[PDB]
Amino acid sequence: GLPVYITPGSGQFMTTDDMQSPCALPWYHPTKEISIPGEVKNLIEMCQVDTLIPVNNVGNNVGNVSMYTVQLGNQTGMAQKVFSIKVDITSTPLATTLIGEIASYYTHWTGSLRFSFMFCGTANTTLKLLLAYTPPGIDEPTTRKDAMLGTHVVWDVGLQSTISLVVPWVSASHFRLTADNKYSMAGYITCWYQTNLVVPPSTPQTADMLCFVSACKDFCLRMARDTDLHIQSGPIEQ
Amino acid sequence: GLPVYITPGSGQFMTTDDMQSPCALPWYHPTKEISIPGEVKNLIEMCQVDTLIPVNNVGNNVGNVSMYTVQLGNQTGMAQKVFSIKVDITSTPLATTLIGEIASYYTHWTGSLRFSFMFCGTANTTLKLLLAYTPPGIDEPTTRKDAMLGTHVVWDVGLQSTISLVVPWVSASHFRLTADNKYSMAGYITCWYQTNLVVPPSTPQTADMLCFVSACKDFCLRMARDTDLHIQSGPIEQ
Amino acid sequence: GLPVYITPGSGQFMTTDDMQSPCALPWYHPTKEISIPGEVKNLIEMCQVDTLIPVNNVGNNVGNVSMYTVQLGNQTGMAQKVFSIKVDITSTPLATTLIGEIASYYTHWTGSLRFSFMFCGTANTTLKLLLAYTPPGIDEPTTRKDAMLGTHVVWDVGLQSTISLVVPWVSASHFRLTADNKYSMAGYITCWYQTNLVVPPSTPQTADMLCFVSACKDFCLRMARDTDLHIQSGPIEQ
Amino acid sequence: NYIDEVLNEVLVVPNIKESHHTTSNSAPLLDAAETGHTSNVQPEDAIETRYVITSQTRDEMSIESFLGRSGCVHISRIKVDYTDYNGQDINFTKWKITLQEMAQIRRKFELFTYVRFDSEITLVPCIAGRGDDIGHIVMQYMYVPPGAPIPSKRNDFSWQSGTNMSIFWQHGQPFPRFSIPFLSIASAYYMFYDGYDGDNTSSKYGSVVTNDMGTICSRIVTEKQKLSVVITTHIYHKAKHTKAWCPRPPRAVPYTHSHVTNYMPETGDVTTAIVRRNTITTA
Amino acid sequence: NYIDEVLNEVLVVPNIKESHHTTSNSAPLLDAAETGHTSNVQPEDAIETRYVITSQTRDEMSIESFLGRSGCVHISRIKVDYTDYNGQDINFTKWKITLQEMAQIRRKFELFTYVRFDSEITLVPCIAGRGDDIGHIVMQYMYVPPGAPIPSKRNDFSWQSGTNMSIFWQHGQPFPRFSIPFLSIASAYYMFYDGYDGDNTSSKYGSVVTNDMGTICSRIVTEKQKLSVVITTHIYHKAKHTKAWCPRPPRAVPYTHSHVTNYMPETGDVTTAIVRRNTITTA
Amino acid sequence: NYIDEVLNEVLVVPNIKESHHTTSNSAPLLDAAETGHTSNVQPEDAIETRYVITSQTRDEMSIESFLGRSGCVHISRIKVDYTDYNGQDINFTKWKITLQEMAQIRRKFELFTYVRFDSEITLVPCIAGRGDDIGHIVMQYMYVPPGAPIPSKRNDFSWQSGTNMSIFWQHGQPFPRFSIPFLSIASAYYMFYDGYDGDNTSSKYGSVVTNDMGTICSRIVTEKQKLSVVITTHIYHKAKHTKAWCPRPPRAVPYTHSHVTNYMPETGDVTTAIVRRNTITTA
Amino acid sequence: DRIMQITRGDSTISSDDVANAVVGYGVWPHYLTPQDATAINKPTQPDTSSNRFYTLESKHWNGSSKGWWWKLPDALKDMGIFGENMYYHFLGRSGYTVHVQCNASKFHQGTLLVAMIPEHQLASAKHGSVTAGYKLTHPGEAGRDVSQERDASLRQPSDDSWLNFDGTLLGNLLIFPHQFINLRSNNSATLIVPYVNAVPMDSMLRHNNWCLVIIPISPLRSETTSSNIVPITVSISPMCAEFSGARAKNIKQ
Amino acid sequence: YFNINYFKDAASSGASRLD
Amino acid sequence: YFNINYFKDAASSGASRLD
Amino acid sequence: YFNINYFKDAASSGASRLD
Amino acid sequence: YFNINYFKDAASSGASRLD
Amino acid sequence: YFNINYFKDAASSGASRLD
Ligand SMILES: OC[C@H]1O[C@@](CO)(O[C@H]2O[C@H](CO)[C@@H](O)[C@H](O)[C@H]2O)[C@@H](O)[C@@H]1O
Ligand SMILES: OC[C@H]1O[C@@](CO)(O[C@H]2O[C@H](CO)[C@@H](O)[C@H](O)[C@H]2O)[C@@H](O)[C@@H]1O
Ligand SMILES: OC[C@H]1O[C@@](CO)(O[C@H]2O[C@H](CO)[C@@H](O)[C@H](O)[C@H]2O)[C@@H](O)[C@@H]1O
Repeated sequence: GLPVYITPGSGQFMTTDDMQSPCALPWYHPTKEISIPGEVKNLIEMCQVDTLIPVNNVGNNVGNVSMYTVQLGNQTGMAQKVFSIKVDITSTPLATTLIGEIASYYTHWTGSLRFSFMFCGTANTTLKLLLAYTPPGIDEPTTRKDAMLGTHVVWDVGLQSTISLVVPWVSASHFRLTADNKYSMAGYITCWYQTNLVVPPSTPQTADMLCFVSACKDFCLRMARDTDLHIQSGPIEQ
Repeated sequence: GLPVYITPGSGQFMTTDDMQSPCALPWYHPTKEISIPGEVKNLIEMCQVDTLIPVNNVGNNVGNVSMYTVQLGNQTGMAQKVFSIKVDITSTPLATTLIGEIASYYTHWTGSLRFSFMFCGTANTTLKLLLAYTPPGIDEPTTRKDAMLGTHVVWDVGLQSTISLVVPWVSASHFRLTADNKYSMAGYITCWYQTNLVVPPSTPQTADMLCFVSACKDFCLRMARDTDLHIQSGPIEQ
Repeated sequence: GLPVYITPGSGQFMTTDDMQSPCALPWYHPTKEISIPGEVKNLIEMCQVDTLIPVNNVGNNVGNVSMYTVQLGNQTGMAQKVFSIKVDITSTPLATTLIGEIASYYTHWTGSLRFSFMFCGTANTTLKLLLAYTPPGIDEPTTRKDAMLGTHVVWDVGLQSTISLVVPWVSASHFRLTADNKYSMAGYITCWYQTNLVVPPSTPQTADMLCFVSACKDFCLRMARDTDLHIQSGPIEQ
Repeated sequence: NYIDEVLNEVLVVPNIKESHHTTSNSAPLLDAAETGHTSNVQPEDAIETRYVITSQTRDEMSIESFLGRSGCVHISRIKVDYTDYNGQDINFTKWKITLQEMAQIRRKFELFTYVRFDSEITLVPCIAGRGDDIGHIVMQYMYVPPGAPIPSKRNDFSWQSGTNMSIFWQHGQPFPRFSIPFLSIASAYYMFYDGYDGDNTSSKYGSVVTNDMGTICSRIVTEKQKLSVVITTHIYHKAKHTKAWCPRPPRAVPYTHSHVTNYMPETGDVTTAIVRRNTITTA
Repeated sequence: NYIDEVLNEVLVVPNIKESHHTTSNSAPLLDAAETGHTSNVQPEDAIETRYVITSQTRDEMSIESFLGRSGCVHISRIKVDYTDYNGQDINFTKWKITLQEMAQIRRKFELFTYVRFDSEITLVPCIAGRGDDIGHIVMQYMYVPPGAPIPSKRNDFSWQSGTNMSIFWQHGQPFPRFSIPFLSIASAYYMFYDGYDGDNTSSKYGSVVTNDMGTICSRIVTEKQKLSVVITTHIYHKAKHTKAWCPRPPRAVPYTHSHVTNYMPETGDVTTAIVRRNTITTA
Repeated sequence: NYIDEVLNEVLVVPNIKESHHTTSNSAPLLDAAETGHTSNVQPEDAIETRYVITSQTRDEMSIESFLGRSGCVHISRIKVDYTDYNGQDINFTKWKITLQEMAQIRRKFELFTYVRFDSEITLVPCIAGRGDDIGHIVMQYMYVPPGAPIPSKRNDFSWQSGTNMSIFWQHGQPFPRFSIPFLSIASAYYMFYDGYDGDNTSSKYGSVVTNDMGTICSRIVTEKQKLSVVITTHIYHKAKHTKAWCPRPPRAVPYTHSHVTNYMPETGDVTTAIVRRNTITTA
Repeated sequence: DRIMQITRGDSTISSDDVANAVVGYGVWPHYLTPQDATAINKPTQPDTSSNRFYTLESKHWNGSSKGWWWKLPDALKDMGIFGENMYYHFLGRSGYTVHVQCNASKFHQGTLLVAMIPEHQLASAKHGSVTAGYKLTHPGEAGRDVSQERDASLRQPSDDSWLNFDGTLLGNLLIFPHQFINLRSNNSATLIVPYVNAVPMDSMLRHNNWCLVIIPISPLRSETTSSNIVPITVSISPMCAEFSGARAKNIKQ
Repeated sequence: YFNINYFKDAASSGASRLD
Repeated sequence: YFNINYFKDAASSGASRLD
Repeated sequence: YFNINYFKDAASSGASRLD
Repeated sequence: YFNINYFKDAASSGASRLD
Repeated sequence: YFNINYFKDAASSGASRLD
């Protein structure tokens, strides 16, 4: 018959290939597929929903919930600093986040990102923080002035309550690596006081702010790979 | 199904075959390809750019730069000779040259070739050399007259500075071998004084000439093979 | 994919098969094919050119040239006989002949054949031989009359010089075997004097005749096989 | 389609337009996340953006390239015996099918509440020679749907498969592979469940009450050999033509046991991937 | 196209026209190479040429037939052990991908500054029998993209490849071969680089800062065997659908180490291919 | 075409018409062969022929069915060694390509002065077991065109074939086969030559001066094995798409050495196929 | 005609004698396109105030001179505006114009080979896997070599010329965009060069895209008083400079 | 090359499409 | 015979063409 | 069945034809 | 893909159809 | 499926037909 030549790759097996296989159970008509509210079609979707950020990434706090709140304090001094985290989306505190947890399934990431903060303060309470995105290039800023110099957003706490800070995409390589890499260093984001936290009489003087991160329509990932954030130093029983 | 017959060659592997292979990493959309000034498409291009020739292929000179200059001297006598090299483009001094280095990647070569010379002399200085191409057939000429008899070019050093000598293609076999072969002997090229090197007062009396070789649109190679000019008597570490 | 069934013969190797094979050396543009006077396309051609016949297939003669001439003699008697050979084209003296040498590359032969004779006698000399083809059936004839009874040609030596005798094709089986076979016996051809060899004064009285055999457009062979006429009881060195 | 599908440019992401400054009233950067909804703010909103025509596909970010990848879910093992062949419960394996006998992959799904798909099973038998010659070791992998004679031992009557599926692989001939329709009485495979067997204060509760899909029984047909062996037939699984409903937060605690959520480690404090910082002030 | 492509006559070279003598002013043979440009002189210019219709293609002189050829770039080796199976860092190989662990081929590229292409990897495992019978030695070649669990040892949890690529080859069945898309966050693969990790006077500088593409981990799935072996799985690589930018002078000094240019041999004087002549006067 | 080509009736021979007697002047049977030409006489001329419609094709009498047949032209041999692996000039073969290292086939061509064709090479490796188990003996057949690093010994750097051709065959997988373009700088392959290297009264003269096509180097990749072997990889060759110019008289003296005509046997008188007769008179 | 005039900022350069000019890879330097781009912010493009004709430190041409190089993204780490914008931004992209001036008389004899080189990964002078140091491939206006002496403790490059510092027979270097300065015809050398790099905008600090080399081929030879010094002066002009990824400010080193 | 469901059943087929 | 990209992805295909 | 030069190069093909 | 009774006889064919 | 004389020669073919 057809003079054929069997090619090199032939007979192999790849955990990543698109090929057909005789279906055992011929003539089987599967249960119909009823209608079910909420079906996904793209990881992306999940990536665009803001999940909460562990940031109070500190000691005893960590195994608890607090590990999620950031109390905005006193501050005797002025123009003092709140916190910082680095943008490299696979870096505790980030990592664990619905996003992070994910990204860690792919080798490369890209686009803008969104950080949102909420005031679990009081009503009569007031404040004004300055948040900033310090692109890759230098060291996480020691001072506000130094950080205010780049990308930022002044946040006026008020009747609203949620300020969303965007993290533009600044990079040389259209794409960044999800894995820790000195090169693909995305930078830092930090928060400082613009004014203070003023509270009229008989209101607490510390209060919390929750923070979150969802994606931007910018966003996109690639090169699927097995995760980081989960070592099954098992096995698993029965 | 299809009554097939598996042919002899089947299952083999050739470092030289055009066949498809399941792509691991399905659904991957590679980084776009931005625009980049200067992209090659043919070795040829590289072959048409004149690279400098080591010719002062002599002893201590060789590991240095001088190994590139040819000083045009005194010459008490007259009608004396400068240098010679042989045309077989895979023969030190030639070989190492962008061309040579290359040709040594293929088994066969062909076409014309171009030798260019430049006067790194002075301005007030003057000279007239006679360059010649002595086709394959006899011995590199001992004397000028004997060599002037074949292909040549008288070169008048002047306001110009660069004389380019062409090496026509003379051969029996449309094609020549890149590898040393008594048969495929391309011949010799040599240079002699036509007049002298005259310099008015208080000008040096020796000066240099640089020489080069680029290809001709004639040119073409074939039968790729692994190079000569590089033995990795390694390995290579970390 | 395509439900296929691998057929019995699959994976084998035949020194006689028409199949394609990946060409190593992709992208190679072979030397052009210049024009060359005299190219063959069919063995036949070679088979139609008369090559000389060793017939003086006798003792000491054999390793020499004479082994090719047949001297026409005295002959005291009359109506005497010259020589004979048998037609089975793979039978010394025939065999070695450009034809024979060949035929011995195929298992079967067929068609008519041509025997030509030439008089290397003198000019003033004269003769008349009778050549005959005695088809397969009986014994090579002992006498002329007996042989003249079948196929023949009287040859008048004269200003011409070459008489060509045809050997019609007489056989039962459209085809004959090239290999010695009692069945496929093609017969005998013999030559005798019709008159004499008369020479006027002072002319030699013995002279030679050369003989040859070329094919007829009748001719054709088949079933290629490896030759007889050459045993390489070597090897072959360096 | 082709190009778009070959070039893998099916799901493309929008580009980042150009912006100008805004000294205006409506503040898009301000929303109240308490609404439970998600903000809609973009680069172009917050900064003075430029103009970048994108070219990234969200193709590989599809429940099919996220799910559609083969994964070890079981490693059938048979330390043969020649001493007693047959005997009860020997030289033949029986496994009850499930995607959670192996973290890795279990993990991955669990990312969703409900799932559905046709599954392609690939068998990778590996014959370890513990003898001076392994001969010709044929194999039979039979699929036993729920409520069926499961071989008591090696040659039952159930290895006749008069109406069951048994795939056969003989040393040399390639890896056996076969596809299977979505098997569930339900419109989808229950990745989770908050139900029980019954009111019996001793009833079962989990992803088990629901998915009992049968078993796969391995046999090494060949009969008694001289020189021993041990066979390890690996079971890989791929999800082709998949759908998913209601995403869930990933898992951060190493599980234990299947068909259960239980984390509570044996003594060790419950460990998670989160790392500790000295101070929030420096990252 | 066909003919031209089958006959390989795509890129043909011009022919050499006929000339006559020239006792004229403009001297084409005279140009000033200092302009850095290249002369444009031809046969027809310098001599009294004839007329030759050419027929040489520059097909084989294409970055694709120059590059598109398979080359050993790595030789994975596994001197098995049966004494301790598993253990840390054993019986499983891990290699970090690169084209410069092998001169030959490294050489060839390096001829250009930037390069880009889809790569086809071919695996040639060769099983050396150090025992009286090799059995059935199955194999797993897993590709670990950057930032991923790299097997600590032989059976991690990473050999489940729930979302990774693992090609399997069993003695007999042919050589495994698979293609891979251009993997770089950059528009092209950096054949070179004049950058560093950072300002740290201890930062990295080279073609490494940039290309860290992951690793390939080899395993021999089969379990414990009786009679030992040693496996040598050769890794060949071919460049298909290649592009190249800004050519460079070839290499004449035998390198040492990769991702670096360094030549400076251990003691030995730096050696190059140039040969020595007694005199320029005779060749 | 088909029918004519399937039925093999492409080149058909004329038929033998009918004749009558001729008592006429012009004698076709008389020509003078001294003209060097060949007679043109036929059956119909000489006799009173009948009428036979022929049906014999001269298809099999074509330089392509005469030449286009595979023939042993070389038998590469490797008596492995495990004692010293590598070492200089060992366990790896190197042969310089030629059709005259084997009578048979050499013979056949030599029938013509010039020849040209694309060649198909088929490799028949045969592994003789001198041990109690041959394992998995992989193989590498590399083609080294003229002027190239020919492996000094077994693992040079030349077995990387970064730009050379190396075919790989592993025990089981079928015979390797590959085609090659006409390789000559010349329009045709010189079956003979009446030229020399030069005027040097010590120059070379023959079919060698001209055809130096490179070499083929064999290696047995697998590494060190336990139980020895000897490999004999036979090299067959077929001529496809052949042309031939100026036929020659066949050879009748057993040659010796290649690239030469020399017959002069070692002592023995020069022997030829001609047989001796007692007498011309009886056959 | 040889005369040439060039105007880049508030600056202009003239040359009453020349060997054409050369455009690197036959491409003229220009601004980045929203197609090949990647970043998202609006680049700052100082025009004129930045991409102007900066002249470096001059040098001596010796009969003992061996050669000297300057790395471009780096040579102007101090040149006002451009060289500030460099430090204030992460992403920087720009092309240049190189005017190499070196006169002497028509009674002098000398030859300089000038060349630019995309990604000029130098080799260390010491065997091993230790790559040249930052601080030494980041000389500045001043450039490197001359024929100088230095600590071998420093992960120091190859002062080695003939090997191209990268170990490629100089002479094949002619493959990189170049020209010479043959004191008998020439006066200068003019290289113009676009932005070459697998990325739309790189780090002006970590990565030097262009590297420039000037190498005495035929040694300077006069018959004059060695009181006659024949300098070599380099002038450069960022062209189509574009920056972005604004923020604090790096630090000098 | 495509849509050649060499097998009858639908459960047996390549990875679906995208839309 | 040609252009039968038996495989989906483009990265998998023969050596490109020439133009 | 014929003229299906499964391979690119011409050197690779069946025994030529006759004419 | 179907109705390609690669074999002559009818007894050799796939599982029949349904109607 | 039929009449696909994959081989050139006629001697090589299936069992003839009937008529
Ligand atoms: O039996 C497998 C195990 O996983 C679940 C998810 O909890 O889902 C399924 O996926 C399988 C793939 O191997 C099907 O074989 C299976 O039988 C199906 O339910 C479970 O319900 C099941 O317990
Ligand atoms: O990792 C390989 C090594 O070579 C470079 C060239 O320096 O380029 C590449 O080519 C590879 C082919 O095997 C790709 O696998 C690779 O990962 C890619 O970079 C390097 O950057 C790389 O270090
Ligand atoms: O190298 C083989 C030997 O035979 C000649 C005829 O004398 O012709 C050739 O045929 C070969 C087939 O194997 C080609 O490989 C070959 O290289 C070619 O010349 C000779 O010239 C040659 O010496």
